[PDB]
Formats: sequence, structure tokens, C-alpha cells
Amino acid sequence: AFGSVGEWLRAIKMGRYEESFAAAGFGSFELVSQISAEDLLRIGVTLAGHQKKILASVQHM
Ligand SMILES: [Cl-]
Repeated sequence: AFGSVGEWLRAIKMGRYEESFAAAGFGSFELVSQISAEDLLRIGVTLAGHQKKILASVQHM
């Protein structure tokens, strides 16, 4: 378990997206667990490799 979405993003080397997750309203794991590729694109994860890494990480929840 992570203490916050930030801690999670940081842990999976995706800390660069912290502010953009938070501003888009993804501040709980309940929301992030339902995240899709379209969501990731909307908030600014433009790289498919980062999208894949993020989505593979959430598929654990
Ligand atoms: Cl934090």
C-alpha cells in the first residue's frame, strides 16, 4: 500500500506526472484503479510506454 497517489507515481518512476494527476482530480486509488489510456492522454501522459507502465501498475489494484 502507498500513502498517496504521489508516492505511487514516484515509486514507479512516474513522478513527473504528479501535478497533472492531482489537477485532473485523480487523488485517490479508487479513481486511479479505474483509470484508462484515454484518461492518461487527457492528463498529459503522451508516451505509450509510460501509459503501459502506469496501466500495468494499476492492474494490480
Ligand atoms: Cl505526496
